[PDB]
Amino acid sequence: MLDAFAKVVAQADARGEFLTNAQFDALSNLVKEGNKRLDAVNRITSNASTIVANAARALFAEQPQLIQPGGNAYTNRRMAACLRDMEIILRYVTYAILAGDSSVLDDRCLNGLRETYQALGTPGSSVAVAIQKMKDAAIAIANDPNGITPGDCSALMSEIAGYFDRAAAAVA
Amino acid sequence: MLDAFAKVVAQADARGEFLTNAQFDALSNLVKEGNKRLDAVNRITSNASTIVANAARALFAEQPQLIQPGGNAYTNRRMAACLRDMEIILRYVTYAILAGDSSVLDDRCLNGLRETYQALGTPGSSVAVAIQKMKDAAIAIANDPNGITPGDCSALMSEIAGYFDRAAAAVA
Amino acid sequence: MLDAFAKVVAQADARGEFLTNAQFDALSNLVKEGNKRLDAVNRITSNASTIVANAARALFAEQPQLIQPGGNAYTNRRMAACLRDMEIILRYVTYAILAGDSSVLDDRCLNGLRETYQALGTPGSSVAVAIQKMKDAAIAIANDPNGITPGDCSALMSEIAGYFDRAAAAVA
Amino acid sequence: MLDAFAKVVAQADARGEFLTNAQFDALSNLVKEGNKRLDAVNRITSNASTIVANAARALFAEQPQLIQPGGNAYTNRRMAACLRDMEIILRYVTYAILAGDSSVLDDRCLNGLRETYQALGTPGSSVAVAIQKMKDAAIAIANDPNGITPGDCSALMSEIAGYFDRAAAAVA
Amino acid sequence: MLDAFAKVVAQADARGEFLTNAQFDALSNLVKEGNKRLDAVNRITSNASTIVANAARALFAEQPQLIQPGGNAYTNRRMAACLRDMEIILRYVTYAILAGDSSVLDDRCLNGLRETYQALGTPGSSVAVAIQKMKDAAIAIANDPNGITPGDCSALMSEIAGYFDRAAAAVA
Amino acid sequence: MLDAFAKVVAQADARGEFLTNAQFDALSNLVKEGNKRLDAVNRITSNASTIVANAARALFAEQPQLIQPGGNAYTNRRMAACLRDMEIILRYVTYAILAGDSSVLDDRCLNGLRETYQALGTPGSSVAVAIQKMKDAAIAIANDPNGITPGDCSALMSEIAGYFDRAAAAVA
Amino acid sequence: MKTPITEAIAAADTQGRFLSNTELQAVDGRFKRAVASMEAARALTNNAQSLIDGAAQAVYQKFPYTTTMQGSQYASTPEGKAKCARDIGYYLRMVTYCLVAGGTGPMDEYLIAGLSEINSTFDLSPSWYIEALKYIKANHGLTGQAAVEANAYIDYAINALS
Amino acid sequence: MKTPITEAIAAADTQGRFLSNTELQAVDGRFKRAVASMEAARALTNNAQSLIDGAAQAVYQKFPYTTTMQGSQYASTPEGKAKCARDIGYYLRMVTYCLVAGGTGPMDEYLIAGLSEINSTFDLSPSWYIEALKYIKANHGLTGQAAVEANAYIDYAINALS
Amino acid sequence: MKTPITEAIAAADTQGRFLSNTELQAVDGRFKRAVASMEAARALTNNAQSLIDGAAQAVYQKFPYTTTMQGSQYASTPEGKAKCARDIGYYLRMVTYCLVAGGTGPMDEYLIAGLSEINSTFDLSPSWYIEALKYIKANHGLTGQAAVEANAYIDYAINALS
Amino acid sequence: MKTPITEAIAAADTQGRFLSNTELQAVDGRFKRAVASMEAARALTNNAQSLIDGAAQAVYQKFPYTTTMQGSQYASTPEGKAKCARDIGYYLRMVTYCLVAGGTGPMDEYLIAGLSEINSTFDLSPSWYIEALKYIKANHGLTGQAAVEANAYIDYAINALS
Amino acid sequence: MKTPITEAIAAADTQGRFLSNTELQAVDGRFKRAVASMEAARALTNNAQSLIDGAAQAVYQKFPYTTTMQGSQYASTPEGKAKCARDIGYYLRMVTYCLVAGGTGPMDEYLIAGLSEINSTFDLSPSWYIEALKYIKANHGLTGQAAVEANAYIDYAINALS
Amino acid sequence: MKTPITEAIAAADTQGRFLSNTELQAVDGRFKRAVASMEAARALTNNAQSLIDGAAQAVYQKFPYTTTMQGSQYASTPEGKAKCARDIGYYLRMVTYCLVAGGTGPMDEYLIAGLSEINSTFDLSPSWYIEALKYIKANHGLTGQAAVEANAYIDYAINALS
Ligand SMILES: CCC1=C(C)/C(=C/C2=NC(=C\c3[nH]c(/C=C4\NC(=O)[C@H](C)[C@H]4CC)c(C)c3CCC(=O)O)/C(CCC(=O)O)=C2C)NC1=O
Repeated sequence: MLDAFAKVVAQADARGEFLTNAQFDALSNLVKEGNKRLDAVNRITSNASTIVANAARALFAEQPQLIQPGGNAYTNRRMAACLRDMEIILRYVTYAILAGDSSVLDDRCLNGLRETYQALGTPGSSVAVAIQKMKDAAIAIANDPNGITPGDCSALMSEIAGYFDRAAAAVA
Repeated sequence: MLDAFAKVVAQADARGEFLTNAQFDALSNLVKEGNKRLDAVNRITSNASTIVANAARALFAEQPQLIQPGGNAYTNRRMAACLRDMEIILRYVTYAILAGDSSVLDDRCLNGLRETYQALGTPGSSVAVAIQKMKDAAIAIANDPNGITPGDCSALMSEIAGYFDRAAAAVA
Repeated sequence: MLDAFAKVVAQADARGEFLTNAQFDALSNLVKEGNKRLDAVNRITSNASTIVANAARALFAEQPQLIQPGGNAYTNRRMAACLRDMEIILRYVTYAILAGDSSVLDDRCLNGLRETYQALGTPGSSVAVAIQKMKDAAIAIANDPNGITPGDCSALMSEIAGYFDRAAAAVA
Repeated sequence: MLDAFAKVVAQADARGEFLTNAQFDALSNLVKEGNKRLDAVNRITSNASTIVANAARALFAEQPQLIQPGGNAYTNRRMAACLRDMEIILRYVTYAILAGDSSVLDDRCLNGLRETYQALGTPGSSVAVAIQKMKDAAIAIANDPNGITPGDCSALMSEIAGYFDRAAAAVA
Repeated sequence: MLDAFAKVVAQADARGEFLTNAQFDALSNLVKEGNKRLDAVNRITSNASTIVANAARALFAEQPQLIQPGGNAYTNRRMAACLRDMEIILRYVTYAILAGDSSVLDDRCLNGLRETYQALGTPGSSVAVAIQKMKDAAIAIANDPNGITPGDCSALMSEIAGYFDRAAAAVA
Repeated sequence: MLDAFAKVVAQADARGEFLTNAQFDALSNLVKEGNKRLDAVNRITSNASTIVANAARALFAEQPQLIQPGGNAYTNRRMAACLRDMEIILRYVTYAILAGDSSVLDDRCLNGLRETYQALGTPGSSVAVAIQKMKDAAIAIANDPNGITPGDCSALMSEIAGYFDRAAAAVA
Repeated sequence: MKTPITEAIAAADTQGRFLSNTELQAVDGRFKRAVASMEAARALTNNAQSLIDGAAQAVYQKFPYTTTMQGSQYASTPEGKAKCARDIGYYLRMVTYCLVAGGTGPMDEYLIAGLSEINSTFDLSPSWYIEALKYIKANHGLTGQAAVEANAYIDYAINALS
Repeated sequence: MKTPITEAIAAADTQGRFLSNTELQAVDGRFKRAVASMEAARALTNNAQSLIDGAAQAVYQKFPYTTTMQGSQYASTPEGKAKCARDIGYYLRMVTYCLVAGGTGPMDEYLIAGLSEINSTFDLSPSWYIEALKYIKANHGLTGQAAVEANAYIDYAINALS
Repeated sequence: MKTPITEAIAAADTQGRFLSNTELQAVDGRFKRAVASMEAARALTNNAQSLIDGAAQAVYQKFPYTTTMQGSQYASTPEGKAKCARDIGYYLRMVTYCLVAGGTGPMDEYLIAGLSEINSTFDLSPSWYIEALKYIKANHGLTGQAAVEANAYIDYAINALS
Repeated sequence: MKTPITEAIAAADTQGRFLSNTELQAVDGRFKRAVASMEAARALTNNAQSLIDGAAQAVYQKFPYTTTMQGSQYASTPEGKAKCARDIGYYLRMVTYCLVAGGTGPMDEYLIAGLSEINSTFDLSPSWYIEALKYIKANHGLTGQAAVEANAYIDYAINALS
Repeated sequence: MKTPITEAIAAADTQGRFLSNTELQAVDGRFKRAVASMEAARALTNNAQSLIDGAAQAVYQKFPYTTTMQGSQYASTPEGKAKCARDIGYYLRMVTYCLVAGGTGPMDEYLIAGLSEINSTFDLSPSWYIEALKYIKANHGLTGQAAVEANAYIDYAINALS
Repeated sequence: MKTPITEAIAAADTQGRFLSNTELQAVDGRFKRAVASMEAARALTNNAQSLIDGAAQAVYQKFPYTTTMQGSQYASTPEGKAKCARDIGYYLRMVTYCLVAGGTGPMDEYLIAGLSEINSTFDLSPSWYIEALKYIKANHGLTGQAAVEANAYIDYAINALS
């Protein structure tokens, strides 16, 4: 996998180039913004069980078909699998947030997932709805102004939304 | 795999339903008929080596091309493989008879077998002829009126023919 | 794998036939010519490191794109892989020379190699150019008249060229 | 492993002998007594979680040292291991009851267990006390006169006590 | 493993020495005697099934206890194991003959064999008697003057006896 | 493994105790001294190849027997093994320095090493001499006053000597 | 799915062997026991509603807080009451299925696998379900071997939750 | 040793599980079938000598060369006759053991494992033993389910030799 | 035990490598964060008794049945009250240990491994402990990065119980 | 197929190595021995019919029952006689192939693999074929190293059947 | 690519776990050290040409034969001089990349993997490159922690070549 | 140790087989080639000192810096000269051993395994040894197949260093 710094290096290396002042500046800015990124990861991780549970409870309230006998989340084995997938997706999104790059999410989680669900008969559209609900909950938790030194994390929130949106698109 | 009882349950569960009186009655009838089913399995298994050998000898007498140099049953390694396949097929048919359901035969034996033979260049049509000969021999042995309490096993024989026919169709 | 003797047997066996006098004569001639074949293998193997190195140095002098940053032989890991492949190809060609048959080369080396390179983005055309250069060097070494009992190895050289040409065609 | 029938055969075979009328009679008596043995196994298995939990709670009430910080059942990992061992021991005792022979208990459970505990520093004496408590609970459950066709299971209870006593001696 | 040539080298290397004229002469003599050694190996190997069978039949005629019920060669699994061991021992002796050194026999066959038999309760003394009988049969076959260019193989026969004697001592 | 902080916790936990003010103070002091510890690790690691090479060259100059034919470091395979062991030992010592605890060194490196060398016939005394030479070189490098903010690292040097002494005692 | 017949087949198939008398005896044992097992299954099915209703109330009586405490995991709303009745009915349907199939396989596949995960994630107490099951056992009205059959599967569920 | 009881235990033990009703049904099937199986075992035992004697002669009649041909693998000497009678008695003792144990385990362990190797090494024809077994089946005098039991184990041996 | 220093070593050791700057940076991060972490650890330790006492009462207020219901798993006897206070003190001691060690390792080894098994076997509700932990988080009195440290380990325990 | 040349290559290829002199010596040994081996192969081929015919009769003389006994596995019909002559010719063709290839590979692949299974399934006696082979060895008419070559492969087949 | 952030993620991912504070501390350590590391990276980049030029000459002074000896592996032609300057620039670019990424990953992937093979195959002496690197270390002009950063990666390369 | 005889045995032993003619041919090839190989071995041994002395000087002439440059890895001191002469003699002794054993095994075990590691650690240039070996090949004075043997093992060493 790549983080944000590794990604710039990799691009440089393929050109055979040293970095430019602009590229150094960009990386230095990433470092300058690092405490915010650490806070987002900590907050989301610290709330992971509720983010998942609450999104699952909401999905099944809105999409009762999934928990009727014959539905894809019926039986405890299928419900446990569904809950696990929600935890997995959220785990890999948080890795992407720490890294400042989507590569770990794409490579270790999203690649092949659409095909996995199609072979199983799991409805990827409904997965996308569970991801969106975790996204909204995660962002509200990461961006809560209470109990933190005040500042603007809007760019980071947009980046975090991106990662969730990418997961949703990969399964939908 | 499923047996006949498991199959009814699985269907019930997908509907979220308790069984009906008709379904209970059907299963009770299966149990009532169980000694016949045990006799068929015992008889066929007890004769397995002759059923295979005799069907193989008859196939190769009718289809000498298979045992001419260059033929698919020429060399002892290919002949042993062919004999083994006949034993395998008969073994899985007898499992299906005990279970009262074709699932074990389909899943553990017949699925992919056509493709296996095509990749090898084994003539699946000739396999189907060996299966038919085992079918006829097996039925004659299971349904022999000598040495058993008299009764009508015609429905069971029709079911047993079915399983052999299914194997033949899967390779032909 | 097959050698030259095994190949004649295999063909015989598929027909169910004993060998003919002509086939015996052909094999006896192969044996008669064996010292030349051993000399070719010894010479080429004894020079393997220079044949590879010199062909690699020449390829990269002619095809500098391969060693520019971003090129497929840039970085030491990719250069080591490229050098290794050249050694592999030459190793399997020498096996084919000893055997008097291409089967080991085809089966253990060339099969799937085109697809391997396509998946990687390695330019099989450039591989073919490295093979041709090893071919010409190998033939010059095997066929050097100095330091060996004089005789005509022209048929063997044509056979050796064949094997290299087959490798080149498989990757190009 | 051996059951009670296999044990008689094994002994016979080492002598090269057919069974005697007395040995046949003994085995026939075992079969005659089989419903009692099945009831004991069912009862004990059906109560397994309470037999274990209640014996564990009683051990730790009597031997508080085991659950003080530094004690061998302190920390959840060690407590889970201790509970697991109690379940294991009871599982293997119930196998012995079904088999009518201690071999499965000796071979798959008790052999080496003393040495295992010594290497760990687990107090085998305290294990023996947990086994005795399960023994007394198991016997009371298996031998409960309520809810079963009345008869004398005293010989079976003596046999069941034996197996528990053997487990206790192996660890003490 | 070592052969006779490797053994001289290994000794040389530990001293840091080139070979002496005497050592070169010794190895050259070994090579000079090589056809005899090849004949012994061929003869013994070509007769391996009869050497084993005949020695086994003779052992059990002399030592009937081994094949009485309860005896260590009673049951087909134990008889097959005993026959296999005789084949193994003879196989490793023939390797030693080809190599002109006992190392392969010692390392891959005889080391630990006494302990193996003791743990099993196999009577190593009786094994030694089966080895001696194979030794005498093997020597008679290897040293048969009929059907071979006449010469003196007495030193080789003494060496071959040695290897069998070493196997016998390792198990007795 | 344990570091210095984990070791205090483990001790606390076995007593069931919260830490004391003195224990908190001790750990806080360790943290306060951390830059020195990081410098020692960096310096030694950065010089690892020369520390090993120079100690090996000195050992073999003083103990020529080890590199005479027949000696335990004669042949390139044994020399490579000896050099590797010196690198291993130094690697595990540096882990111990980072951790502030010998457990990783004891558990992953020193345990069983005496027995390993005895089985091989490697002279553990000579190993101890190579360790001592690396110790003296490592300390001189870690404690070099040039090119670093001045301060007293004497306690750390005594701790580092300890780890090397422990390795030496384990093999001698 | 684990039944005496699929266990028999699986054994023979692991070993690459035809069924032997060893397995056929096992299936005969199943067929004879099916008499008692089907009697239990039919009885539990016929009386399912009253057993489910009574069992839910047994839980609420044992655990009164489950009727009043605020939260979606409790039966303090009409939805929570419906979830609970649903779940008890699931346990009882599974018991009937085990009786029909002659083994634990239906319960194992449809209910026990993932059970611990679900109870944890959704904050459901195993003790709630143990109480429901103990009521069913006490009140199913069966006797003889039909009772022994039913109770074996009810106790299997209880053990799974303990 | 493969018996219905050891197969039941082994299944439970592979899965790390207590025995369930699935296994107990299997053992009950064994216990009920033991009635027929013990009847067969006692009968074969009581009539062992005549069955062994008759079976050996059936072999010699089918295969006359075995009484005249020179070699230690044939019954053309008193020792060979004794080896053959011994071996037939071994097959019949094993059948009795399978009947007592309720499965193939005794035959599998004491006779079938290595069978092919022994027959090859010592030049014994499987067809000799198949004939002996076919005589026993024809002449054991059993009826009903006792016959079915005996024949299942005799046919198992025949299949092992085919 | 999982700490930043043992994770760094383990990484280097898996790879058969000397520590590199990649690992040394990680340990420096630990050493700098230890300032906040030790402040939290000392505070929680100094106020341990009041936090434990208050947390137990928070549980009893949230879950009143735990003070009245009959059974040894409940705090309805002096022994049960003592077990509960003990257990809450265990959770808080573990949080202090994680703070001292700079990672989850102490909690993971001494408390989380086997947690689910213990709660099930002894009929202890995870929700009881979640409530205790939520009280500690609300009332520890820390601010700034010391609070962030404490809360990270308290929330880790809560997640382990969810 | 196992020949000295394919064994040499396989060794080098397992080790990821170029051929070395160690392997080239092995192939030279093959090439020199091929003189004797081809002489044997041509002789056996030229005299194949008489050897096959004589060998079949050797079997029938040793084992007279094979000419009279009823069953499709015996040579008591024209078809059985033809199967037997065919099979003997197969053994002799394989010996010729081993001689040409310089090793056992052709026999191993085309005849020995599955041999035991075929003989068992079709009730063919290994001793029949051993007799045929012993006749070929006795009567091939070869001398010197050509005889040694032929006999090595004939004895290899005999060992495979023993 | 090995960086403190990818090592942190990899650890969490191997264990199937969310990131914990143990990993977040590690990344913070990276972020704080990046101040010194970026200062080094920019300096080395800005002065790259003079360092490369000076380093090449240091090699030629230490090893004069490399300027005169015949062969394409030596810097005795304009092409060889250009290859050498290129290679030194590669080493220095990699050092800058390691500084930017906070670990050895770029050097490991793009330069060290296969290094030994390349040096052997093309007859390049590791000592040449060690000399170049020692010149860079001596003459980069850095002080304080920026120097410590640069030197750690330069010494890592030197160790890789030793 | 890899020799034609140990390779033959190893093949047979991997396959659990007796030696066959396939292997015996291989050993015969060894025995016939030993004539040429022993002639080479004796010649190289008899002329070892002059070859070693001449080879060392060939290295010093090709690489003059090795006689003057400061460092213990160079032949610029009496000790370094002695180490170098020693090492060349090691290479030549190994060639003699390979000739005696009929394969590469002695060189592989005593010299090639770990070679790359030693050359790197002690800063020894492979090109030094390649030059020595090329001198030996040029000046050993052998002809015919004895030369072919010697050169095969000398070129094997050269390839190992390339
Ligand atoms: C160890 C395994 C096992 C076996 C093998 C078994 C067989 C078995 N078959 C039986 C009957 C029977 N078997 C048959 C079967 C047939 N009748 C015919 O005329 C047909 C052609 C045929 C076709 C399959 C019938 C009709 C009965 C009596 C009715 C019944 O019991 O279902 C009976 C009852 C007793 C008897 O009448 O002999 C048993 C015990 N039970 C077992 O536990």
